[PDB]
Amino acid sequence: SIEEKVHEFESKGFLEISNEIFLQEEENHSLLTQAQLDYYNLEDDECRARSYSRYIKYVDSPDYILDNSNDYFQSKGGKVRQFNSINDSFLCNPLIQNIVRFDTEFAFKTNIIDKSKDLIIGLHQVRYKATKERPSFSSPIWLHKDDEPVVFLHLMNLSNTAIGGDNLIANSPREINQFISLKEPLETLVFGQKVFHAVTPLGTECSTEAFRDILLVTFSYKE
Amino acid sequence: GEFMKMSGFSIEEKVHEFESKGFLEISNEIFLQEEENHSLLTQAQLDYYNLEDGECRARSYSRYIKYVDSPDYILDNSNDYFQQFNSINDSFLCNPLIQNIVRFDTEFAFKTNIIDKSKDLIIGLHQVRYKATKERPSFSSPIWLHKDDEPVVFLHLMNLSNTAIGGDNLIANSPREINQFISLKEPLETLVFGQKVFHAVTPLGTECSTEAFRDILLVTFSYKE
Amino acid sequence: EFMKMSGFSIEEKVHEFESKGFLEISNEIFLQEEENHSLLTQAQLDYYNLEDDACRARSYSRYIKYVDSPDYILDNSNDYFQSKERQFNSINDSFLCNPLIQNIVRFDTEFAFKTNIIDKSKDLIIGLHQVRYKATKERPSFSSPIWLHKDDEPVVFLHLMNLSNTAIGGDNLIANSPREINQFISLKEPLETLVFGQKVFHAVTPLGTECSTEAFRDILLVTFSYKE
Amino acid sequence: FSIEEKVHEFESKGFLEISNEIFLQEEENHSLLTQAQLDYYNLEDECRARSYSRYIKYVDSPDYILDNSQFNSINDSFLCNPLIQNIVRFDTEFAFKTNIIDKSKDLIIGLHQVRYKATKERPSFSSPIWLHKDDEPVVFLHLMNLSNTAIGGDNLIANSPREINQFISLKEPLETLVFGQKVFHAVTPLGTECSTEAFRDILLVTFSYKE
Ligand SMILES: [Fe+3]
Ligand SMILES: [Fe+3]
Ligand SMILES: [Fe+3]
Ligand SMILES: [Fe+3]
Ligand SMILES: [Hg+2]
Ligand SMILES: [Hg+2]
Ligand SMILES: [Hg+2]
Ligand SMILES: [Hg+2]
Ligand SMILES: [Hg+2]
Ligand SMILES: [Hg+2]
Ligand SMILES: [Hg+2]
Repeated sequence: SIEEKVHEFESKGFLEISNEIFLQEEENHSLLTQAQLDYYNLEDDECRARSYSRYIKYVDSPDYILDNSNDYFQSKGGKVRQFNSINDSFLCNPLIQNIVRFDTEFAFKTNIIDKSKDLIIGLHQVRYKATKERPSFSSPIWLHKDDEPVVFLHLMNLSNTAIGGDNLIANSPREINQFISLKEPLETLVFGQKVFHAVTPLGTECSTEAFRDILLVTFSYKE
Repeated sequence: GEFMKMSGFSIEEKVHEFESKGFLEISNEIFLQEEENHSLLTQAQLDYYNLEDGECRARSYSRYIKYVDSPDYILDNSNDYFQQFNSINDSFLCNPLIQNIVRFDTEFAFKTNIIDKSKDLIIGLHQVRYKATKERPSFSSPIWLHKDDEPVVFLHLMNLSNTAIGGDNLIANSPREINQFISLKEPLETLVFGQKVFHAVTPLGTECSTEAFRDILLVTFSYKE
Repeated sequence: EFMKMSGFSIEEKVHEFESKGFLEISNEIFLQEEENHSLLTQAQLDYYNLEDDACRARSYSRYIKYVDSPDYILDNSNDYFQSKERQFNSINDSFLCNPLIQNIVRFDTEFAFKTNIIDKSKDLIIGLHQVRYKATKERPSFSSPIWLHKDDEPVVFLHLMNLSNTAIGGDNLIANSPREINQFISLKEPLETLVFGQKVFHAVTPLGTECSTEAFRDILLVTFSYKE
Repeated sequence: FSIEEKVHEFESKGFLEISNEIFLQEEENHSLLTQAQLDYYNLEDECRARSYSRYIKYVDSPDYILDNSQFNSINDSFLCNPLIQNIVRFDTEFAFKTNIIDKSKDLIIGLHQVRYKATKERPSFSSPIWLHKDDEPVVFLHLMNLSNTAIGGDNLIANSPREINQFISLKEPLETLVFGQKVFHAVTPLGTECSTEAFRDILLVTFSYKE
């Protein structure tokens, strides 16, 4: 069903993917737990804590090469604003490796990404921290497009005290066309640049800290 | 000073916090002290199924004028307002709970430095029913952070479907930051806005196959001219 | 045109219900027309007309299906006898003729008749129970019996009609025996449906609210039992 | 604080709801709660997984001591946790201030670390399943963690087994419920409508007599 799903993404600019596809084997539930626990190890860089690492997919190679460099710049002392690398235990997790393969194989079946070019596969580990006096928000705060032509948003975990963090789709900034709320681990939303998207701020009306753990898998060309 | 015993009206205490912050959350406890307010609330809620309405929301508008002379509320026969919607039904405006909410809002407004008790005031009432569907989210106008034209605005939640998601309120000192996140969930929970801060309400959605609602009542205070 | 039959077969669904004793049904089968959304709103608003009991409010009406007649007639009598528990208000005519309600009843009847549980050689009572559970912070809403049980009728359809956002609880439990809970079902959106047989026990968790206003759970029961 | 009228209310009602604000007065407590919340993934197994550890308070002894005289024992890291020691200290101070706990007999302060695991095909339920009174005259229920996918797990208070009088839903970490034997209570089964496993992580602090 990848053909009709890929075609749907190309026509709409976005696609909802349910988490059941990554939850077929019973062992995946324990692998998910291990991936989820790594988000308590992310070090703080205010509203959110994140880690970044990237793979290189050379044109004819079936393999993924973890770049020793993790510099991120954005289309836009302390100029580079470099981030910590993703823990090895997270990248070696077979569930994480299987997710990126799905993301990579799906990306290659779009007309957006060509298989005759060197691709950078970006992995963004983000933990949004929300507090009663300090809600979490992104930059940009409203509707926007990501630098990378294809982006996968995978929910990893969501505190029961969290409010917000809903995803918006807009063909243009004058009106919202779709409202998607990720609730279960591994629910997935794929973004293209044909539409703007946004994430609603994360809040809590509780005395404890609310969190929203997400994994971004982006696809862009090298140099 | 600390707190009050039993009845904790503390309107002056509330006003000081409102002017100091630019916004204020008010509990529904003050509007639900009489046992018939629960049945009057039900009648007010049922009126939102009569709002008629681009299918994002259904609206009705009416306004009162409070002259400096006496402390009365005069139902204006114009109802003209540019961002012409239907007037609010007579059964809704004569509902004693709606009148008591309006009265509570007016005396709160007059105790601010913003509202001149020596100017003729327009008390606007906006009855809004946001409608949301799985293929159609509902959003406000303006869509994002903004300030309203009226110096003091009361937002009263009237009803919220259990299938509704979103519709959370944001408070921002500037358009680059979110400083406070308030999600009204119980009927008659109130938010008062000043112009010292920006606000917004996130879009309303549903992951369910049925239609979701968010029913609000806005009470605005502005000078006639 | 040439179209495909989707969802699941009613004979297949009946087989699962018979082996399991219970069956969860999605609201999609009752929401195939856009007018159904309008009919749902009218049905939902009727629950604000139910009178208070003398932990909840309810109305009852029933149809009779005689074995030797294709017709279904609205009984003028509405006496409901429940051992260890007189009169009940009848369901408003506008609710019973609401095309969405009629379609639910006809779906339930067609499902009940295709089970081996219902003996087609007896006169049937098709009972309709319109129930609004009301919960407040000082008085949660509980039923009688309060825990696991079997209903008097061999086949019962539970249709969720409405649930206030301030309500907590009201979850459905399935137990093969009173010693263990086997399944947990939470009816969330309207027209979500759960069908019970007498092969298993069931219960509904109490309804509560931590809010200062009244919380509601609007239910429709369609039961199938023998006239005599 | 008010540790006087609250004990009277608990003695009169048979149960009492305590907010988590008293356990989260410092910002260091938030980090300790996370450490205690992370220890529930180490619990070994089924409807639920649990660990048990207890302290002995001798009448002549001036303080309670960890007993080292059946499930696994609670990890030392969880017991070394100052926030966990503060909760137990608060529980003991409250329990001792009641007229239900006899100060002439040796007291057992029991700690039950329980993780309720619920899947779409297997709900999680307590034993006993329905209204009951616990063996111990005073029991403290502390919520430690609750998955966002979880449904149920609501607490019921009943004067008799035929009625529900109070309905309490613990939702945020360290919210607390105290049970006496003057009323019945129960916890509704734990379920999920989601494809993932849902958890309800709890800490019980019970006071019972040695003999
Ligand atoms: Fe983005
Ligand atoms: Fe506004
Ligand atoms: Fe029943
Ligand atoms: Fe117990
Ligand atoms: Hg920020
Ligand atoms: Hg690795
Ligand atoms: Hg809270
Ligand atoms: Hg719209
Ligand atoms: Hg839903
Ligand atoms: Hg509430
Ligand atoms: Hg779910």
